[PDB]
Amino acid sequence: VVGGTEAQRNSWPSQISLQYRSGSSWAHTCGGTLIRQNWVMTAAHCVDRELTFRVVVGEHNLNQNDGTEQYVGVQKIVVHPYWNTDDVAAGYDIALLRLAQSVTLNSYVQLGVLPRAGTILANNSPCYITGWGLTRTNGQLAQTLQQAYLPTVDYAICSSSSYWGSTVKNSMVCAGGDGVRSGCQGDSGGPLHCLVNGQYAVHGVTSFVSRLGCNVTRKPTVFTRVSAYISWINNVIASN
Repeated sequence: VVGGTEAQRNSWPSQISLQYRSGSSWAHTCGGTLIRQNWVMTAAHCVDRELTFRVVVGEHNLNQNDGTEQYVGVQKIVVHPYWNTDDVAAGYDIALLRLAQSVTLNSYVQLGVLPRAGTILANNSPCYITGWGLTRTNGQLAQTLQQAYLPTVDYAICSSSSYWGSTVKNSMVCAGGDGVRSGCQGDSGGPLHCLVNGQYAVHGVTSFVSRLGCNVTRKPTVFTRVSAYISWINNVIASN
C-alpha cells in the first residue's frame, strides 16, 4: 500500500497474509480475507505458482512476534474455472483456499463480511485497502499492516479512456487513483473494505495496478468485485 497509514492491530481482523515457503523460512506474497474459519478468499493470480502456501491470521507485523498469530497450511486451492493468468483483464481473479484446520476467532481473527450479491457501490464510496504490499512503486513490503483511504471510481468513469478503458470490466471495482495512495505488489488478494449502512464489508479482492506504477493518477487500483461471485463462493464452500 502506497500512501497508507499503519492500521490499528484490531481494525481489520479478516485480513490474512498468504505466504509461500522460501527455503528455511516463509515470504509474504499476497493478502487474503478470512471468510470461514477454514476458508480464505484471495486472488487467483496469487496462487498461479506451484508453491507451498500457508496463511497467517492475527498477523500485524511480518517481522515481529505480535503474540496473536495463528499459522495454518493451505489444504486445497480452488481457482475460478474461468481464470486465465495471461489475461487478468478478463477478470475472474479470485480463488478460495481451504485451510488445513479451522482457526480460532478473537478480536484479531474474524470472518470478513461479504456484500449482498449484485451490490454496486455509487461512485466515490468510502473504502480502505489494507495490506503489506510495497509502500512505493518498485519499493519494499511494509512490515506493519497498512491501510489507505481509496474511494471507489464507478464503472462508467473507470472504463473511460483516460482511466482503464476496456481493461476494466463490470465484474471489477476500481478505487483510488489520486496519484498518491494505492495498492501495490504484495497487496493482491487482499480486501477492499467499504463502509455501507454503518458496516464495513469486503467488496473487493485486490487484482492489479498499472504496469507504469502503483500510485498512478487515473489508474485506480482494480479489484475483483466480490458481489459478483457470491454464488460461486457459496457453491465452492458447499462442495469441498
